[PDB]
Amino acid sequence: MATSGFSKPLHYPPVRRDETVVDDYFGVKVADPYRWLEDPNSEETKEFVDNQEKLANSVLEECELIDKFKQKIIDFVNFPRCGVPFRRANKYFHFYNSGLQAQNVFQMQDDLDGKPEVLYDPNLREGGRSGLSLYSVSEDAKYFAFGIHSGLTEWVTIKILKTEDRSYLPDTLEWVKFSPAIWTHDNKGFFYCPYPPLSAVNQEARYHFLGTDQSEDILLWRDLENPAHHLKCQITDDGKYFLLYILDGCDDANKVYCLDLTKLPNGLESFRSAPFMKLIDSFDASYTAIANDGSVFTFQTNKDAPRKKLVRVDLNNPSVWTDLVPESKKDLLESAHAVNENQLILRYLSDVKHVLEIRDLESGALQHRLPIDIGSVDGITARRRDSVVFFKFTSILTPGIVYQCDLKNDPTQLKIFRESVVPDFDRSEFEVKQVFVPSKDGTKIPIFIAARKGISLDGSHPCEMHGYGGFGINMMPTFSASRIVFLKHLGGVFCLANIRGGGEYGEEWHKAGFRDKKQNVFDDFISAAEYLISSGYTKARRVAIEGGANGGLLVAACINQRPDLFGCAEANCGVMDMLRFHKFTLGYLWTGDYGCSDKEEEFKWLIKYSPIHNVRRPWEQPGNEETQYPATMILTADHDDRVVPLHSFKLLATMQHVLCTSLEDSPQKNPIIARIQRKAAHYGRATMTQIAEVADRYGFMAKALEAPWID
Amino acid sequence: FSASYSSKPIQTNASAPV
Repeated sequence: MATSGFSKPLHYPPVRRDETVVDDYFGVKVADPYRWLEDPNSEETKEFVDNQEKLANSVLEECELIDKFKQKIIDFVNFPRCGVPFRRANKYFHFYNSGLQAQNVFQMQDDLDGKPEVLYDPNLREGGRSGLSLYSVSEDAKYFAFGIHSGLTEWVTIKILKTEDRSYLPDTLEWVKFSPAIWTHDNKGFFYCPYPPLSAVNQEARYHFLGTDQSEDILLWRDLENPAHHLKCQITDDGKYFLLYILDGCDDANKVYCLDLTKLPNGLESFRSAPFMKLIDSFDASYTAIANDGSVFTFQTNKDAPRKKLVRVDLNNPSVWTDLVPESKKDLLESAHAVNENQLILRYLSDVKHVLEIRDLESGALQHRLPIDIGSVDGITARRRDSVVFFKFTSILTPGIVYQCDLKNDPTQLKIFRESVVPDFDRSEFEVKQVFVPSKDGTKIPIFIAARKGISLDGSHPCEMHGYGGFGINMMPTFSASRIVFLKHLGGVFCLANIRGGGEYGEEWHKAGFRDKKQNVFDDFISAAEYLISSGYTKARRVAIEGGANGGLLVAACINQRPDLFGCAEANCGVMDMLRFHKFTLGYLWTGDYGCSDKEEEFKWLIKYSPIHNVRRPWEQPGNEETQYPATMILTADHDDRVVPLHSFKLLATMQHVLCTSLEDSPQKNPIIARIQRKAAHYGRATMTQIAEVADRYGFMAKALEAPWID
Repeated sequence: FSASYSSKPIQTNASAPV
């Protein structure tokens, strides 16, 4: 039962073209008429944003289901959520949200069913604009180190509170982004990885003593000869070794440097770069330390193991590595955790479903295998000394379960510790299945399909498909309240496509969708839409596609290549200028997956799919005269420092020019708009802000797909 | 504990599974 779609005439605002900007890339001339949009501070760019906001508001005013979606999302997400607890000393800590708090509150308890005490409430600062990203509790549970944002930048300030009375220490550590705070077992301070004072280059590893100014922090590592190398760090569970991981770019590969803290004459004060044991000193493979017994370390690695494995090495004999748990021939070893003193919990991904294995740490022998339902297990935080492991399970139809596995007393049983419940939602009316569909080259692409049980496969249903496809990221079918609104009140079918470029089948899956093979990602996604149409879930023009960042690139490339397949396209903070992405903020870190236009071979890949360079009028191709672009919403925060908004702005300007304003009477009737969030960064928006964005997104989609509300 | 995937072009301790 179709509704009316977009019909009001659109007044696209004037956008100036700089016709003089032309670059030569290895003999190919590329015009960049919206180069000036790369300056966010100019009056012309600010005017562009104001004008696009005005246009978007006029279009969204005609989407009459926005208010209905908004209230239903609010109602469906209005349930208490307890994060996975973790233990320090004899205290437990976790995040909590009563349902509609702007941000999660960090709580402490004396026991798992004892009275929670609020340690830090981000809702009290700036209306909960930002939540906590860095949170770290000392070994004695006396101190809590956490990161606060000051303004809309990605820079974090680390503060420390005493858990006993919630009083702040005077200590303030600036120039941090994503660093952890890694405590020594003496409780005297912590390792962290700041950048030098005034860009994010020349990252350092430092140690901060409690009660001192940042200027007194001990330098452990820097490398002025490699300014773009970035750092992660870790301390072993016994407190004896500090591990520094050095990474280059976005690749899953790192060095491993090991510092023996017990051999230092006067502790870390001895360094008032330090003498690291350079166990791995190349970028050939990934290595994450799982456990050690003295100098004998157990690592997870992808070395000669695209699906990963566990290996063991003695630091005293560092050339000799031995497999502990061999690489599986089919399943990805996603993570491993030492627990209950002498065991390992392994999280495998087997055809995009989790399987947990409990193994003996010393021998690697399998003890128990726990297959998990469709969804995702994550947040295993238990340490080697802990006998009880907690983790979180979520799925499309399961809002959130915190499971407990007591390895001492009842190791085969997952016990429910906390269970979230969606109000006024009957899970049993819906189902999720996994199917495998062929890509253009024959490759099996897993997809998850969620819908009401017993629907007719008559092509009548609106369909939303989501994907990412890059950077070895695994796309799991997790819970979204807005997705349930779509299924229930729009009679929708939801599809999550596990396309190449992700990590789901290991490094070979990732490499089959990066660099020269990035086009495979788009073909995979297109093939999934074709399957949904051929099998009768939906029809072309009732399919909506959505993705963010690298997934926004996915959306923009697919609508350029196959505009006929889609009725709605929503690209959140997409990477749209593939020739220039490497020049802005941290875009240079992505050249591993994408390539870079400064090399001819790589330019040739990039130009073929770069969204702003491939906008073409589909109706000018013979036999395609009835085709237009789908209704398109480009979403971005106005101060996204991860993916700069110029990408979105240049695509928007290019689409509006090619399809609408360069012609006096264009066949393009579907609107091409941007929803620009004012005063927002990349990082985690407050509950109501996020709900407002998602309601706008679904209202626009409902109108674009001509899908009526049910209820 | 600190933010994962930090170098990558990706979006999403989220306040709510919206």
